[PDB]
Amino acid sequence: HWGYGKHNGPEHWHKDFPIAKGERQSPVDIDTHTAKYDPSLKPLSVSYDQATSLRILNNGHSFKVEFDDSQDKAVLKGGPLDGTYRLTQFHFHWGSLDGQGSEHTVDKKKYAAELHLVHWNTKYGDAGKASQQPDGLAVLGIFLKVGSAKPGLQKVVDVLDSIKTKGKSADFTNFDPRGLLPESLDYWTYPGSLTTPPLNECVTWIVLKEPISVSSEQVLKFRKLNFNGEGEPEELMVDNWRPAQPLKNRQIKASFK
Ligand SMILES: NS(=O)(=O)c1c(F)c(F)cc(F)c1NC1CCCCCCC1
Ligand SMILES: [Zn+2]
Repeated sequence: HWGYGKHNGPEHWHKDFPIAKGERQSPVDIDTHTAKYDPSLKPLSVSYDQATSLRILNNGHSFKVEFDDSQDKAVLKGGPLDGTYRLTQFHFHWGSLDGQGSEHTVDKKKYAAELHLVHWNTKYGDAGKASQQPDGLAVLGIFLKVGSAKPGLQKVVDVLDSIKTKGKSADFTNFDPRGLLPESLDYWTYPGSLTTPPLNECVTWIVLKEPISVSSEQVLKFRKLNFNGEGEPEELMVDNWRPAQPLKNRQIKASFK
């Protein structure tokens, strides 16, 4: 099936998902100097105080933390967004070395990892339905650079040994996603897509300017995960990122300057 390898990775996806060569594909290189400040962007509101994490799982492509999105908790609103978007999961993409791993790039810079907090437009009632619509999802993307540790990430890192292989999961309650946010909410925004199959062009990307710092020990724990299931041939879960795609006719806006 699809994956991140030589024979099934990003260059191959368009065969099963022709939208791979579409007009709004993600990620992209963000040129910080041609990003257009947009005064009509409203203040960005990240309201995570009532977030309810449920479970963490290894799906064979990454790991994800699932939230209870059945109520009006953990919402993103404002910025470029119309209406209210509810948090449903977060996940990461990372590299086999610190010099790569992010999907978005900033003036060509690759970060060691990228965090995606995935929200769905409450007009659509759930995340699956939302993903079929052009305005269906908003993804808050945060870069991870290697340096000092992120204490708020440690709960995640410390359970990863329990979900090493595809199809493992564990209960994962009371994880506070506020602990993964940098100080600044300055951001870039552009219209795009899922970065994995089916590559739907349903995402309003919101990419924060300020990375978070994580430690080498934290990122090393990501790299001990496996794409395979237990009892199958070992393949380390590393380099699960799609490279930058053409911007085409789109404009990237900035919330600042
Ligand atoms: N990359 S993304 O663009 O934020 C994203 C979404 F917005 C989403 F709605 C659903 C998605 F599957 C993804 N990508 C995967 C990426 C990693 C392997 C599997 C874990 C789930 C997330
Ligand atoms: Zn992602």
